[PDB]
Amino acid sequence: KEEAIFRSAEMALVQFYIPQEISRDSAYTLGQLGLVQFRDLNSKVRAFQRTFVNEIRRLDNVERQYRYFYSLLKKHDIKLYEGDTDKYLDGSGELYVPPSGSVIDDYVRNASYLEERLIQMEDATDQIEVQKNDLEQYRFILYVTGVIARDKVATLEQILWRVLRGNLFFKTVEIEQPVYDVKTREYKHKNAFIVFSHGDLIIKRIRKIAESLDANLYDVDSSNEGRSQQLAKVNKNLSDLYTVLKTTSTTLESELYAIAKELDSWFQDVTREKAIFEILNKSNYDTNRKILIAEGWIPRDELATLQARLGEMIARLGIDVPSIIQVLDTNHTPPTFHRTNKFTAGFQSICDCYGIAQYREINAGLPTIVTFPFMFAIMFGDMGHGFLMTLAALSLVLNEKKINKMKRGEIFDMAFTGRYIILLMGVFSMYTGFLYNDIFSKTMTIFKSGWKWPDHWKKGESITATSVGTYPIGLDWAWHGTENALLFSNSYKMKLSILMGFIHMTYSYFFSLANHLYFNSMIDIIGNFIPGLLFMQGIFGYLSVCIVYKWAVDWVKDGKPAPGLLNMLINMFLSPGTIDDELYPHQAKVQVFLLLMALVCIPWLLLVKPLHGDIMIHQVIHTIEFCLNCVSHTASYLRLWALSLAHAQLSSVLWTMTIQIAFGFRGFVGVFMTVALFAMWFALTCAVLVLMEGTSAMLHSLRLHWVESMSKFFVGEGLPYEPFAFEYKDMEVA
Amino acid sequence: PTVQSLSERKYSDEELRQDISNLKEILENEYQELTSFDEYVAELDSKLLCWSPPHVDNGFWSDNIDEFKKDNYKIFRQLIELLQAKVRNGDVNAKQEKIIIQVALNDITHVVELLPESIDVLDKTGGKADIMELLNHSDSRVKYEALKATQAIIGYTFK
Amino acid sequence: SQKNGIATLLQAEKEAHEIVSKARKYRQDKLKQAKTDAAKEIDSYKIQKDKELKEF
Repeated sequence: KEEAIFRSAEMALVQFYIPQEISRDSAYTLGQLGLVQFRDLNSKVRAFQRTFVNEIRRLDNVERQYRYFYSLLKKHDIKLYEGDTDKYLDGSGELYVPPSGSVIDDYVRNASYLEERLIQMEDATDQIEVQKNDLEQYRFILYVTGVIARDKVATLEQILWRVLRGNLFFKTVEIEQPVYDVKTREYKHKNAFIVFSHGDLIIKRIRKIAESLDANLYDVDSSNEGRSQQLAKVNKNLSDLYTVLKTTSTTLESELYAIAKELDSWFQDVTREKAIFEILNKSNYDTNRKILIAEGWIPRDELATLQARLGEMIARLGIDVPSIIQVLDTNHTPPTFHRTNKFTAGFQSICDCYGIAQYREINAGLPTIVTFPFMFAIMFGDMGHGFLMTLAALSLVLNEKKINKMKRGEIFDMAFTGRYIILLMGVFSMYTGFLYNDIFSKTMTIFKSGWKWPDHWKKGESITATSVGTYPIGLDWAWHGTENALLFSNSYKMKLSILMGFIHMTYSYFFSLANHLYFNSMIDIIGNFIPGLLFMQGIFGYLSVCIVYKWAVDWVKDGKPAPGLLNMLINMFLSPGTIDDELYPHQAKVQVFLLLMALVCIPWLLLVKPLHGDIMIHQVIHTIEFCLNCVSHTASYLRLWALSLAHAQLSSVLWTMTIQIAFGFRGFVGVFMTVALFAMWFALTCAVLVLMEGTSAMLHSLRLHWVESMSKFFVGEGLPYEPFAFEYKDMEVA
Repeated sequence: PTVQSLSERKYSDEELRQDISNLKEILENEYQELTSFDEYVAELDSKLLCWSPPHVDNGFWSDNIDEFKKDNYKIFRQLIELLQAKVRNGDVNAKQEKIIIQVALNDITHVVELLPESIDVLDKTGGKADIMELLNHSDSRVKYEALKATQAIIGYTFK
Repeated sequence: SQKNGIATLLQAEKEAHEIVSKARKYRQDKLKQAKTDAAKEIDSYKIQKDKELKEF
């Protein structure tokens, strides 16, 4: 049936005994199955003396050869010819178990043969290119004779005339076309260096000076017939070199194109056998007996599937020797396994970056998928910015298949990882903007206002409003653009944030309840849950319920003044019964009663758990940490309010100083003014707001889940579960 | 190569390992006996050249190349004559003829690098033109050897 | 059981190793017996040759 994951599933430690002959095939099929984590067996044996070292270094050499081939591919005009298909074939290996085969030796031999042949071909091509460059200079035709860059010919002439104070003939001519310089590796201009002078020593000095200026010289025949014969011989040699160069280039290009058609497949495969041999050395192999034997961690609810797959492999192979496996129930802590769909993978990863949920308790990864986006939206509520961010997410979701086969890069790396979080994030932003009725800090008018202005408002005079109705969803749009609006919004958020944060605390602490109840934990529940729950309720839940009742009762209509919220909170701690105006009858009795209850929670939280105490030192620090931490988180819940105001008035000022100036005088120049100002406003609204403060509120709503939620029930770190599997990583680069 | 790969493979049985070692030693002795310049000369005397000598004698065994240098590149002239006869026969499309031509081209390329003087003999006998024509042959396996030989002749001797 | 199965596998591996060692010892004993039989055959050939010479 189903094997979904709240926090984990019961997983088993299984030991493997396998025959030597089918050991590699079993490792390959297990790797393409990828479900078991092998614990440490021969970690004492260091790397330089492992069992499979020689094939490890052989595979390293062939990997280097493949990297050399890919270097040639990128140097030429081809890249990943099979990347479209080979990547899919490796990805299609899931639930397919492709055969591996003993063609690894053939792969190694063919790779070495291709490597040496390509090395020889590359050496031939570079040498023949050097010859071609040399002959082009030698092809020049009109004592000493040579060619040199046309930039330095004047300097050469001047220095020659200076160092040789005597006279000499100079008949330099610029080359018709630039020639690729060997040293400069650039197609710079060139010029002839024909010169004639008497004196053997003078000629030798001139030759040395010319060679000192990176000038190449040739034995140009003075006689017309000899020069013509030399030119004809050079032309014939150049034609032969052109022919052989074309043949070599065609052969090299064909070889590289053939290699690129399957290089990705061999690279992915050889990486898979690299992992296979790494796991092989990780085993407890011993050549004195049945060679391979090892142990591993498997989920219990797929041991039957694993055994069936192994039996299918054994049927595929010719060996009839059984290789069954059995569970070994040790006392060690099992790893932590979390199945997750694409809609939850990023959520769970971000949630457990704090720590690893050790076992079959209740984790925090599941509630995150909903609490995270809604906390961010509470801190971010706006139809405009939320709509932009949701369109970004949606455009990152529909083209998922396009993005799965490409690298996002340092602009969208975290975005690619958080590809689905921001979608539900933007949906909750839709909600919060529906409630926080501002759109780019401007309020919508879809619903009729419940508050009516006076029929005759004086221009410039203060104007009051009478509550002649109520607004169905969100704040009444009459609040927009009023002095008292901000205060009303501060009070409302205060209370909204405090209620949401308290309810999040209660939800996490009930997760702690479920965690404790899953195990026996009879001492743990009585020692920690009930006293802490009673304290937390009696203070903060009482605050919440009296807030709700304060909202429920029509204080203006009832005649009774609305008591100060924080005073009704704290005069409990100062002097019970000191009530300016009770919320409900018998209020002071409730105050003293549950205040005494909260006070006696502390000895309850301190005494009952350490009973047999040796763990009293841990218990007392846990108790004080819990109480101060509860009050700290309850206070921290006010920065949802803080971010809400930051976003609201930041959008307000941005709109007021961009769009409220865009219209200007509404002239012909006003059109350009509003175009430029809306361009600036959009650039800011995106880059500043939805990136900077969008990420800020995202990360702060994430701070919620780091500390306030998980510190209540995340007991500690557990062993991560990473089964031996291939992933087709590093298609081209690593 | 199969025995080399088997020796590389980690056979579990000690008896199998000893047998593999003995077979490898026998194969190495046979290869060393195949590295005889006299054997290469005898093979070149007849047709259907084998591929085991020409990887050492026209190569690491520079003594064979030095001997082939004698009598004014007598062995090189004989090989060039054999190649010219094979080309002129018109049966290059034959698989056996293709293998013989490939072996001859490999030997000629090995000899040319060692003895640059043989380039003049090849040019006088038309070996250069024959090699250039063979560079366009459809036999890709023979084409690679022909291109290597042309690069060796043009790259070193023609320079 | 799992531990019992591991012990049985170890015992089977030890038995296989002992069988291989016994086969090697049998091969060595066969070589020694071949040497002894060669000595006996040499003695028999010497006796037969002496008998043939005496008969001649």
